[PDB]
Amino acid sequence: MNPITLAIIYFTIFLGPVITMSSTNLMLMWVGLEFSLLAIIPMLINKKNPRSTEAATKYFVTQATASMIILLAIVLNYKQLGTWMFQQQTNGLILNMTLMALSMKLGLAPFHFWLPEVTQGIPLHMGLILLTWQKIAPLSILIQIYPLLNSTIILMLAITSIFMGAWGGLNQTQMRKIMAYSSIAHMGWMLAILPYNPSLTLLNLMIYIILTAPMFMALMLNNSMTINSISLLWNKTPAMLTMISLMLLSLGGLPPLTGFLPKWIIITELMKNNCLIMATLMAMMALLNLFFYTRLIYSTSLTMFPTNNNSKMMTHQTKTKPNLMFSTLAIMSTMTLPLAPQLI
Amino acid sequence: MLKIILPSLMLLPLTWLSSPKKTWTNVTSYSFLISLTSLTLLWQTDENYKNFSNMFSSDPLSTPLIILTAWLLPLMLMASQNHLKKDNNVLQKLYISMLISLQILLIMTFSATELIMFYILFEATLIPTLIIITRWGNQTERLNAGIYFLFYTLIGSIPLLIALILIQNHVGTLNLMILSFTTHTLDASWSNNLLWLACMMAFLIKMPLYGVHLWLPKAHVEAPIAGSMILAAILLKLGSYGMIRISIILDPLTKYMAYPFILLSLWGMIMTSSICLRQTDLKSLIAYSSVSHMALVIASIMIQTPWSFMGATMLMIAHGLTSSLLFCLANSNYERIHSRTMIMARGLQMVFPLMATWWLMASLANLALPPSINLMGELFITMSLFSWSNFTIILMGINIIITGMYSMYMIITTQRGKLTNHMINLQPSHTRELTLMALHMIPLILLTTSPKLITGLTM
Amino acid sequence: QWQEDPEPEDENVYAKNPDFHGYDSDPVVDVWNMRAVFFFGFSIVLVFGTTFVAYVPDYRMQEWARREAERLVKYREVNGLPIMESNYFDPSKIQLPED
Amino acid sequence: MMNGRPGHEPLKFLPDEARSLPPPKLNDPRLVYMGLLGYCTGLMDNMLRMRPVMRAGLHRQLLFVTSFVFAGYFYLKRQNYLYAVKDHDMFGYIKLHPEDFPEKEKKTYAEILEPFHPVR
Amino acid sequence: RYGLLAAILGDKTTKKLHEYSRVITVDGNICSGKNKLAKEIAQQLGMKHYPEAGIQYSSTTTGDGRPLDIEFSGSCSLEKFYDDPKSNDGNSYRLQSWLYASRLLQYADALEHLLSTGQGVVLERSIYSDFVFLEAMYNQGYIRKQCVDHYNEIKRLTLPEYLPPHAVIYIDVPVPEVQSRIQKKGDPHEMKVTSAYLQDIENAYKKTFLPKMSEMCEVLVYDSWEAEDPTKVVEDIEYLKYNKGPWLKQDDWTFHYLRMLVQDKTEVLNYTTIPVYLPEITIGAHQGSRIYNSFRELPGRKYAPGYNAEVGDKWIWLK
Amino acid sequence: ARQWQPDIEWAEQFSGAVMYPSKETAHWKPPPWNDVDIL
Amino acid sequence: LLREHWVHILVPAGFVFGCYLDRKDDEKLTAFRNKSMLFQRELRPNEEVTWK
Amino acid sequence: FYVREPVNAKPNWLAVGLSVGASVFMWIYLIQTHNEDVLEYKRRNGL
Amino acid sequence: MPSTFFNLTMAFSLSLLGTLMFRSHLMSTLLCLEGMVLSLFIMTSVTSLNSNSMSSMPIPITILVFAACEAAVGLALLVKVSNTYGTDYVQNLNLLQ
Ligand SMILES: CCCCCCCCCCCCCCCCCC(=O)OC[C@H](COP(=O)(O)OCCN)OC(=O)CCCCCCCCCCCCCCCCC
Ligand SMILES: Nc1ncnc2c1ncn2[C@@H]1O[C@H](COP(=O)(O)OP(=O)(O)O)[C@@H](O)[C@H]1O
Repeated sequence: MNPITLAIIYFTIFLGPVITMSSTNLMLMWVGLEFSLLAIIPMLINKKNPRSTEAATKYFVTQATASMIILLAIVLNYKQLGTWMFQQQTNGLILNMTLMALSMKLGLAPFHFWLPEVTQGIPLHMGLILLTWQKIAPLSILIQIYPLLNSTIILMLAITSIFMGAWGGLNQTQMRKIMAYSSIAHMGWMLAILPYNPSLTLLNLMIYIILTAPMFMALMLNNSMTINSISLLWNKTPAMLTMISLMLLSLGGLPPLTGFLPKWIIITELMKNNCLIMATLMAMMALLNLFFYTRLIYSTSLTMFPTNNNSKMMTHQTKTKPNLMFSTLAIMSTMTLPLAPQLI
Repeated sequence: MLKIILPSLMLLPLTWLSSPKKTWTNVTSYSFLISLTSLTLLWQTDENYKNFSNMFSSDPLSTPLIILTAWLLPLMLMASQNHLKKDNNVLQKLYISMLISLQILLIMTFSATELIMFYILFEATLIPTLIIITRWGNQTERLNAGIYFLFYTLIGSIPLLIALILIQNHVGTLNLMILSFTTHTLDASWSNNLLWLACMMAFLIKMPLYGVHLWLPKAHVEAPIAGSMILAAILLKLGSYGMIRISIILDPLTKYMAYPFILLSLWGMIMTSSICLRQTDLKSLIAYSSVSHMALVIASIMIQTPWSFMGATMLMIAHGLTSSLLFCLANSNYERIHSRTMIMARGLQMVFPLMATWWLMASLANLALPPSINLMGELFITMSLFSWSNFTIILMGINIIITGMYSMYMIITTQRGKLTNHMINLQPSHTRELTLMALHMIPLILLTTSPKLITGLTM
Repeated sequence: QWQEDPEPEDENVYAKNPDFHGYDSDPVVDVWNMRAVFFFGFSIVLVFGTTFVAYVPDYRMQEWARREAERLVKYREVNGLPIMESNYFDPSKIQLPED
Repeated sequence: MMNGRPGHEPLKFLPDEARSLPPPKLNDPRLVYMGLLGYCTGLMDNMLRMRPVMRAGLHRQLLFVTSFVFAGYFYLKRQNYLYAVKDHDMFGYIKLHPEDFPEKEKKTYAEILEPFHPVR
Repeated sequence: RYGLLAAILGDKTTKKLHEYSRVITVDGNICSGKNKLAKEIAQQLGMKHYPEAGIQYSSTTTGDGRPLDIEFSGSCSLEKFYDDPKSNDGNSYRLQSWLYASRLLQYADALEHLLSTGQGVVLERSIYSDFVFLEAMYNQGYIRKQCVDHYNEIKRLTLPEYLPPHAVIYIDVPVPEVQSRIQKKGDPHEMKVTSAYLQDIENAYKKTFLPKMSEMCEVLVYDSWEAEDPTKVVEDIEYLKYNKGPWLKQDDWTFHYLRMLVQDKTEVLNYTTIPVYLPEITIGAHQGSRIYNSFRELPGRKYAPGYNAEVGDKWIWLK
Repeated sequence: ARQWQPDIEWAEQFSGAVMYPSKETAHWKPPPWNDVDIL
Repeated sequence: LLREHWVHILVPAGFVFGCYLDRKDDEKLTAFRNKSMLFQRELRPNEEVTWK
Repeated sequence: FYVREPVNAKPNWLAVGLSVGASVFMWIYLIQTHNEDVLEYKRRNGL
Repeated sequence: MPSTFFNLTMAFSLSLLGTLMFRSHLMSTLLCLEGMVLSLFIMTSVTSLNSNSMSSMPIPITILVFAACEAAVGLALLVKVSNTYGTDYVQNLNLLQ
């Protein structure tokens, strides 16, 4: 990429979420969403492999129709209130549209089909951006409008996502898609507490970002899109085997690690609000997510899969190092739990 | 209680920083002394509980265990110096640290005031244990065993998480001290009848009940000796400690919500005891012995009579020490024999004279010989169970007859009869093997002299 | 077939190091890993520990209560009071529901 | 939640009002934890990059232990404020709307009759 | 390091290119006298000469450069290749797979020198001319069909990324001739080479290698006599027009990415270790773990270059 | 006797585009490692 | 004292630190210092703390 | 030593001085902030 | 507008039903997608015009400017697809399964 183009695109992919967050005029929030859609598509097809064009063409159509639905909600509001922004008075259907639409861009629940497929055809790098710096934008729009959205729908999309994410993940063996599925799940918890305590959504996101960003830079350190590929981690780079183990169990909710806090406080907030029906079912299938996380643990760490002689060759050569971010985001993530009170 | 804990944490720095050749002695020697500092908690001169500080407390029920948890780390590190002596010098220092973290976590869990501190630390102990079982497990099936050990505990665990957050909202703090001195009386609704099950079920799972105990036979089979010692001696008892502190609340329901478990346990005690009678794997038989002798405990922590409780406290500490002793000697046969089969290796006393004396004393502890805390324990649970319903003696009476039979069969077909013709010649006994045993039984003899210390909260 | 090592044999550590104590292969580490384990294990835990545990005084007050009973039984019997009255919390304190 | 409060500083980290609160003791266990959390990050890095774990980057080790800690004092300083605002806000309401939070009266255990469920 | 930053500020390959900044790979049979020719060609035009990539072309390139122990270098013997064809353990396929990895490292090291220095590179045989050995081996009982598929999969995954040889000087001494040469040479094993193998190799050169790279790159075949005279060939190389060839589209902003690839050896052969479990390739966890603990413990290897004190590295406490 | 490290066969299952292969799903084949297809 | 005589001081030191940290907790939880009912006494002469 | 001279053969002395020097600026600002802070806190409240 | 804003809205839903049920050519979706932007542009312009809200007329056009590029990206993906598969037909787009 002519480095100039790289700058323009990257600026847009970054001006995209930032305009959304900063503005209050919904319109300006919509174009922030629009710029993110335009900026991400070029990077998605960088290899320009036949799989890639498929990825972008799906991502784009799914993103575009949702963008149009979000605009329709703003256009309708404009006629039910002269304001260009959702208010207490807003017709309920107007808000529900925004939930569905925004739940498509974020890819939650019954609209979770595009994400796993686009996460499969894009590079590991652009995978991260597509999973974590593109969720900030839509979520911002929701978090702003939380007082007004429906508790019922969110919960249904929340629970569905948790289930779909978990069930989908169990079968998958491609890593990119295992992560895509996890993101659907975590995204679910996040949207469950939005109606009740938005501030916790912003924790269940950061922690997801501080967990997923190290996890993916791990997958690419050896650029392994297969579990079999990550399983030979012990030969290619032995040290990351320890933290890859804890980060994945952290992604699932197991108690000593940082990953428990988001689930724990979301459950505490939902029980405070009396959803002890919903919270219970979510926590239970949340346990299904750890099963596929630990199955990967087995292959990568607890058991040593057989490797190839040609690997001895890759050991010889100095391994290009993992950026510092890996460490700082691996530790702050695997073990901050002793510092939970200040996080929330 | 941060001397039983901080000095413990520092063990981790010592296992790592120390020389590869000297790593074993620094760690084992120091935790022996760590156990000596643990003995200070036993100095209770009045009935009031020693609340060290806001988060850390030790009452009669926890103190007898914290000392056992600190005591076994030395022993665990002495029983795994053989296997795990074939490793790369960084696999060892990981195993040693894993064992160290278990008692750091277990010491805190047994010494925790806030019930959810129990939960976080309670369910954390699975991480160190699953690594010990899966990473170093000899058999092809440990991946499976690990899954069983993680899911049975985890599916039970999330209900307890919801329940404890639930009581915090209902009462306003999960502090065991207050919860005790506050009025939390459930109201026998249909919902409460569920709360009670939510709180007890997670504890009932890791304390193998007849219905959910399949995890323990599978886990101890392929687990390395140190993991099997930890699971039998401290890990299973985590479930019992939880049931004692959690039933302070949910006071009214267990009067009538316990029948299901009580009957599950007493019939379970008979069947688990009996299948020990014909099981070819020795580690298998000890594990089911552990299920049955722990089925007695869930049937005393539910009858809830003063004697039951301390019968329970007596038996849990006693059976913990005895089971390990049995799992430790089973390993010594396994390493020379190279097979878990009970039928092979017949006649060992002819070739290992002393280990057989340790085998005999371990079996007599296993069955209820009378000048032993093991018998005092069962005698007491038996008494209360009789009080609950005189008929209970029949079922707790078929178990005693069966328990005698399998305990002696382990001695009769492993340590007597004609010697096996020529298995790989059985090298003589190391002094470590014998001490690891002596270290288990010498405390069993000393505790039996003054049973008062392990009697529980009730008495 | 794939490439892998043949199962290794287990050495008779008792063939060399005929004084093997079971802790480590080289002899000096072994000796110094039992001279410190029997010592810290038996010599100053089973001995000093049992000494200290034996001398814990009146554990859980059961040495105090066999005297307090004796002066209460001494006092109650001589003054003619019932040795263990049948209500503990005095009836006067208890305001019973009047219904 | 706490946003929308009167006087809210629209983009400020810790409003000067937080000056009134005590400063976090530099050795607060938490800041000390952040320190250890940091040292470990450093050590971990060395490990993943295959360097002598402890004897390398002794300059970095310092940057880490000293970056994390620096961050702590100024974060905790805030989180401490946020919590302190929460009380100001909470306690105030209890009063401004007193009736809704009345001080109910608790009877001595003598008066109260709790049903006795025998264990038998 | 080389990165966009450097590229952004100068450090452009295009600016550093010249009449003789080329890649010339001379390929021939078991003994085509190609080394000699390659050496001279490189000298005459002032280009770096890369020796044929053997089972050890990687240890020399990495660390002490001293010949690693056989098991550390993948346990491959060309010697055993010949004395025991169709071996039970498959040393011949393992030899071929390690050879492909070695030339992948050599070709990538060559491209890194070409784009950085600007000097050209003569690489003798290349990843592009490795398939002839495997084709002949499958034509013979040496390798089975799947073994072939596994090599082809690795070739399809890694070879396309690297740019093609500019020209591919070729010698063509026939099989009868080569057999004579080998026998005259003292190598006890090389001499047990089946004549058929020689022929099959030759064929795969002519039936496949020269026509296939001929349209994508200049091809200069010479017979034995022609090669003895490098000058003759040097002339032809100079009169080469390098007109065709995917190399035409390599703009600076395109080279940068290729450079950053070869600059990263761990990636060059990333797909060489793909988890396809054919039995010969598999090291096996217990054997592989041991070979690793032992290769990683060699002096200067236990830690990254610059940090292992054994070989005399210093300043580790501030690095 | 050494801890059983997984053999090739244990590894095999984890290959294939879906772990628990369905009736028609199994018919599928793993995605190309290069992320580029032959069509 | 660092010829392997410094690794031996790690744990012993942890005890000390623990003891210090422990006695700190006593300082914090010192309300009801002597204000408890069962144990309330007039500070005997020359004693400023009933329990420290 | 190394055929390809390690890039890390001799320390990046800039990376030391901005890593060391940066940390010593952090402390001197941090410790300053605390005592300065304590003061304001003390005086802001009665003492 | 009371019923003139219901025709446009249903136009957007009829265009909604279109983009969501594909059939063969991808162009027909994109084209449909655009049918919505026209309906949104018409409705935004209509209400702005009968609310005399001139401060908002900027929006009716910002909507079109962003929608045009959006479509530009969409068509470049489309051209990319009938360069890799010789057709815009969606069925071809089934490799990511
Ligand atoms: C603590 C919680 C649980 C911890 C478990 C693991 C702890 C390991 C580390 C610490 C080990 C030592 C400390 C714990 C045990 C302490 C035992 C002890 O202190 O014994 C006290 C005894 C003196 O008796 P005393 O305490 O005065 O009895 C009260 C009478 N009113 O002192 C003595 O007289 C010692 C006498 C030694 C010789 C005894 C000889 C008689 C043995 C009779 C055996 C009968 C048959 C036993 C059968 C067993 C099964 C086969
Ligand atoms: N892929 C391969 N498979 C088998 N043998 C190979 C392969 N590549 C090179 N060789 C062997 O390496 C030897 C040396 O190559 P070459 O340079 O042609 O011989 P010389 O060095 O005598 O000129 C040849 O005898 C050839 O058989």
